[PDB]
Amino acid sequence: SGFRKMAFPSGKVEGCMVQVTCGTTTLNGLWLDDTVYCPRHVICTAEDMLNPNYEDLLIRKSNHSFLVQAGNVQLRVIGHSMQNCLLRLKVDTSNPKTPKYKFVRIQPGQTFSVLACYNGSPSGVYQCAMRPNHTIKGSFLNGSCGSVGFNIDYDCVSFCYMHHMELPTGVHAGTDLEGKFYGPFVDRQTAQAAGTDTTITLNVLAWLYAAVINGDRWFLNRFTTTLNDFNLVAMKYNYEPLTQDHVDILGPLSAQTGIAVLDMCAALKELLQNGMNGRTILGSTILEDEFTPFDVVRQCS
Amino acid sequence: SGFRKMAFPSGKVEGCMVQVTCGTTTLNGLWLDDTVYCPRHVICTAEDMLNPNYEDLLIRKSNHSFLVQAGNVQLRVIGHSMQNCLLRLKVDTSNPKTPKYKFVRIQPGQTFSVLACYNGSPSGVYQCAMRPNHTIKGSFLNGSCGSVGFNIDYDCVSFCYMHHMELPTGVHAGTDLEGKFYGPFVDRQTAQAAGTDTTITLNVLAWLYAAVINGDRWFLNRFTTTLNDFNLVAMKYNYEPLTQDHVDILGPLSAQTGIAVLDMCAALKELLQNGMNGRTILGSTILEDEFTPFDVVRQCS
Amino acid sequence: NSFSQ
Amino acid sequence: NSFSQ
Repeated sequence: SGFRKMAFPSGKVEGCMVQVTCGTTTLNGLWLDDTVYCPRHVICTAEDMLNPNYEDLLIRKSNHSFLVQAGNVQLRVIGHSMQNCLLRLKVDTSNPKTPKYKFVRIQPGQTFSVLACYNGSPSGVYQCAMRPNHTIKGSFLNGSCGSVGFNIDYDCVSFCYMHHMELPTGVHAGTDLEGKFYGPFVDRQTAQAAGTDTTITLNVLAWLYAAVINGDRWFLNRFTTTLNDFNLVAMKYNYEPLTQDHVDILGPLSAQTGIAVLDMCAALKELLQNGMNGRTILGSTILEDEFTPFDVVRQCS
Repeated sequence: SGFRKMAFPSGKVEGCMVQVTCGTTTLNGLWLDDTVYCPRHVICTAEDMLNPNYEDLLIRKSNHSFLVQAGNVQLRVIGHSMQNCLLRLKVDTSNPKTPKYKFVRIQPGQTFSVLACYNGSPSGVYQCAMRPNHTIKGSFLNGSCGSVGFNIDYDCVSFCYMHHMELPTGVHAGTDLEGKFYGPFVDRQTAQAAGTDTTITLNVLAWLYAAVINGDRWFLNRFTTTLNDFNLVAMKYNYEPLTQDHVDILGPLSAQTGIAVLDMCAALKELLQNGMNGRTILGSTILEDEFTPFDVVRQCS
Repeated sequence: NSFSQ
Repeated sequence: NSFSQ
């Protein structure tokens, strides 16, 4: 047993990290077949921020300008276009170590692993969730840009995140691998706030189903509640509303522990009402929204 | 900024995992040069537990008996000896992907990454600490045995853990890569308990130095205390005593934030006394002992 | 009691 | 305000 936040093994991705430099800016980049992806924001300096035009700044750039390091070695740039917030840079070589893979846009609620790099080499890997307010809680220092997010499904790597910037709140913002940002954010330096966030109610519920399956059981109660009665409370405490699709998903978890979802919700309703009078649920003293029902399945049984 | 529990990138280790089978038992194993290490407990069946003699059970085993899979492929066994709790199995090939590396015995308090495998392939990676009572809190399902613990120092992989068994408490026990178990444990199936644990006081302090450096600051206070006065309290609340070597270590962290250790301790003393009247320190609502001063350095600045 | 895994 | 990283 046991239950820890777990990140996919970073191996297959490690071999896709490269370093990119353009003037007084160095950030990481991702190298798939003969392509290298990274945040367009590389090609700016720190007066360009305020108000950069990217189409403009890019039309005065040569492949001469782009220094690509894969370890000691270096790669020539050939083509180079732009996808929303990302440069697609053609290079003289397809990556020996390019794996099977796709580009999916994850949805708020789903989770992914993050491989955090500096200067085109990785230094750390951690699991986190794609927040409902569209940002994420990462550990990211300057030079972190280019670092990617991702899942694994059998053998194929589902790519879903590339890190671009940190916000005034200390949270981070970035984009899928098509260049389209997650959330209402843009490459400029402007007045920009993380809109107030909420809690991933689907998740906390997957998380309680862990506790139970692991053997912890004190939070439950004889009651039930309608769905509509549950939400009324869930709103007050700043949680997402639970919908029927949610309730479907929890299907197999109620089927494994034999606990009706709407019962679980009664328990959660009760948990919100009362707190824990100080006590542990599966280690924590707070309610843990960063586990998918799906991750409680991979990891429990 | 931001601050998450981070695990070393698992890449270099991924390429050392193999599967081992001996009769009705399959567990993972670690393949360095022409060698493969794993828990001797592979060669038992589930009446051998009660009371196995390993020297005995092993003298009736051929390399015929040992099925080693590296993906689809398979490896012949040639030699095979035993080191305390581990079999060293010579094989027909040195691993193409064997990296620089060493075998260190970590000490209670230090932390490491864990790559969790099943059937000789990895499925997850997570960071945890080597508890003072000598076990660890992992997520481990049957077939997890063989999974390794480790750090990285520049380029060399410091190996320090191989998982052997889960305890009645749900915690896990294992051994360094010389075969010597961490803690007072043995391969048998006997009445065996995780001795009551304590909190890594050196760590919680590294952890507060995070909060501060990240910008969180509410826990501090004008006071100070002797060292001896601090411990008297720390004991009551079940924490390890803080020694001078501890206080030295925190040196550069007091030097970065400019907060005297013995001050920090006053704050902690106060934190124990009062709780938080419910509030966050760097995310948590409890005091977080699984960060080295050293990991708060890698990760913060 | 125990669990050899 | 912001931090392009």
